[PDB]
Amino acid sequence: MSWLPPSNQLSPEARSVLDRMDAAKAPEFNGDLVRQRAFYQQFNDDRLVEMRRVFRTRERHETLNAVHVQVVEPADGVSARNRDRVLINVHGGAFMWGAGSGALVEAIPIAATMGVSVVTVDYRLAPENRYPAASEDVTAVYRALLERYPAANIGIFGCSAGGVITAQAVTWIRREGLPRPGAIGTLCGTGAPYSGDSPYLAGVVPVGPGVKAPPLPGLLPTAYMEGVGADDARAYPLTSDAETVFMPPTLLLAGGRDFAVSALSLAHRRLARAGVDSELHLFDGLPHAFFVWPDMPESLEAYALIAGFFDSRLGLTP
Amino acid sequence: MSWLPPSNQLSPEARSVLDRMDAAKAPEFNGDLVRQRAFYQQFNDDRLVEMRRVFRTRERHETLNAVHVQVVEPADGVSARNRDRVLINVHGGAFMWGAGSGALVEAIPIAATMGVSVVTVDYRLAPENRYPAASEDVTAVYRALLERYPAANIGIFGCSAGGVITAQAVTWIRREGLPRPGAIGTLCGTGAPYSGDSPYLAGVVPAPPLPGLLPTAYMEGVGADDARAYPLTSDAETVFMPPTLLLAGGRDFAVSALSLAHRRLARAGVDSELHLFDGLPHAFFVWPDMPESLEAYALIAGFFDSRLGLTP
Ligand SMILES: [Cl-]
Ligand SMILES: [Mg+2]
Ligand SMILES: [Mg+2]
Repeated sequence: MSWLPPSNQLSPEARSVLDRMDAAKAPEFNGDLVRQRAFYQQFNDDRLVEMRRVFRTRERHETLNAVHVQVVEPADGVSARNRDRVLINVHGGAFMWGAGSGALVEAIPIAATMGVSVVTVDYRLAPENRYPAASEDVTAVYRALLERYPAANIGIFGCSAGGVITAQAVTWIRREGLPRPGAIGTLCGTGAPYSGDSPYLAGVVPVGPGVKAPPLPGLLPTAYMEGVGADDARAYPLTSDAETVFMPPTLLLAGGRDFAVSALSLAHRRLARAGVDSELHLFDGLPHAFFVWPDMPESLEAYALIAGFFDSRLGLTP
Repeated sequence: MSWLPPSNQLSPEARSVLDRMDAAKAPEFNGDLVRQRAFYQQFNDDRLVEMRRVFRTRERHETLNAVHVQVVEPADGVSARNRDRVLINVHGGAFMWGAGSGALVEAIPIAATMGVSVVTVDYRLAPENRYPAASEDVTAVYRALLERYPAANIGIFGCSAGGVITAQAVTWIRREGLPRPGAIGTLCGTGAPYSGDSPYLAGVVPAPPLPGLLPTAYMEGVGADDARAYPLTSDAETVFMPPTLLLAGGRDFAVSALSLAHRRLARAGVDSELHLFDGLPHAFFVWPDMPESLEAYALIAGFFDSRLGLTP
């Protein structure tokens, strides 16, 4: 928030990115979905230009069990170590955009940094489609990849809305009776509402002098989730002791100034108490989804933590 | 943070503790160290009463290599799980107080929750003593414990100033040529200055830049370059750290330093774990009357239970 100086931990590069992130903030769209989607198409294309400058990858289109995916590989080839591994990426974009370039923006840095194949899923978006459409889509992709890869060697990750869907996909996979994935990354978001202090600090809910700050909702406000109960453990698994016990090893990663931080710190407590192997990282001073901007050492550092989590937690053998 | 509601994650018991914490806040002492020490003696005696009502432990005084300790155990004895393990506690208290009751306030909940022997160190305090006096004292106790316990089965933990001294003791043990401890807990502080956003949000600053050193008399005249004094800022010292638990309240001025320490340990390939308790301040877990404190004690116990060895 505005009274503070930039975190004194940030690289000069990051301080530059923060100025541009603030300057690049969306105008009010007033329900004009077409104008909103155009804005974020340009945003995602802009970050993809930055990704392609830093990383060397090759992308193919594929269809797996009637779901459209992009398969992103390092241009140098997958490492020997990762021959029998694969990651599924679930893009962010507020459950309403991010298809195509936003999906590549999340898949490219991980494919290149880990030296692994990343299958980024073109799941059904809101407002046209509702929960559990995205869960069904990611589970269909997962089901296809089990023909080629052991469950223990498959990771699933996503940023923001993609972190929410990654957690929801886990429960849908269990509902289908499939073996659970080897590990997941619930980045800047998980299967829980936003809670705690961080939504107030990040300015998602206004606070200050003369302001009667309201309580926070116990549901994600997106149309994708409208009408889904708090008590649906498959929709909100990190609030459910039962679905939390069944989670695979989980990475939770956020910027320090991300409205998601308080929810992820509580989710990590719950996973620890449930006996699940989880890891939490916070990058002080950085906002929600900071690692879609690759021109700072902090983003490369995040890609290394994501790669290192999967490299440690996923199985290797065919 | 006056414009914020209490974190909606907190138990009703925690919301009560928040009000008790505010009632218990120190007045301005204007550098009168005697009045300050008297206030914190009373503070620590008050938390000790709370600890004694919640947990059943026995405390013994011992001397190990000329350093005074209290040995804190569950009243009916250490668990079979922990027969070949011991923790060293290093108390907080701004490097100037916390001796005796402060030390028991950190040792009792962990001894009782884990079912383990906790040896809490009566280290030399500022301003009478300066760095590296406390590192020397903790290392002397560690040296004595190696007579009975494998290095891999010894943990060291402390809160606030004690978390700082824990990290500094690690480097001192290495300087002495001893085997490194099995695991440490750098709770609400580590071998690094307070940095990042959290000191501003916690309101321990009104904005100006932050210091690159710890401002305490204990550290006066120690350089930033002393990697033994500030190991979590040194790439070299960080690689040699043992498995580390970092834990703080979400509103603690230590949060940002610990998140960076955790990133540094991960990059260095050290096993580390971070937990943050949304809505709680610095050293929250000296107040045992809330589920969140019991939960913190269980994370501390779980970390040492997973990372310490079991061989005799
Ligand atoms: Cl962690
Ligand atoms: Mg663990
Ligand atoms: Mg690790």
